[PDB]
Amino acid sequence: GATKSVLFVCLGNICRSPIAEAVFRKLVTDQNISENWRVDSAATSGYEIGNPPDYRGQSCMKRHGIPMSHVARQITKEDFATFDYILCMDESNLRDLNRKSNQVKTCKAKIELLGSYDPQKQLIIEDPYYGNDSDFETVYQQCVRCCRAFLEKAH
Ligand SMILES: Cc1ccccc1-c1nc2c(N)ncn(Cc3c(Cl)cccc3Cl)c-2n1
Repeated sequence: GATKSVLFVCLGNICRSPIAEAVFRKLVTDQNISENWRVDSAATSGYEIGNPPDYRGQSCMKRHGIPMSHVARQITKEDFATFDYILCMDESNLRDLNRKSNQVKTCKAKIELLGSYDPQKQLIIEDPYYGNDSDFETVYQQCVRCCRAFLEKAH
């Protein structure tokens, strides 16, 4: 049974958080500790529910040899009760998660910016919805650095 859990969150769960989830899953799978972890991603919004990751994100993960398979889903009340960590991308995500967390029965989760783990101090993982392939590459690299640091030692 899993003993550790992380939910990556962004606005739509189509660009940033599916990438963070996929990067993190590859780390724990390659280290044969995936059975210890629950890894997932979700949206603050219901707008994209059911949709796969953005093809720019799919292309970026294919180039880097990272498996990614996801259907967008909106965060639920249950998620605040069950996850150890909710790691989000930007200041608006953090405000939205903190507001929802204050209105549910149980908040087990520590809610933090994923970028707070970056040794290169690029705090915000910026929404690449209107962005180019370079902007997706920047997001991927932020996720690589932050996910490695989080797996090494959680705040
Ligand atoms: C369109 C937009 C303007 C300012 C800041 C963010 C976005 C913005 N980023 C988005 C992203 N990464 N993925 C999907 N969408 C579609 C969407 C819309 Cl149009 C409206 C409410 C929620 C969502 Cl999810 C995004 N919209």
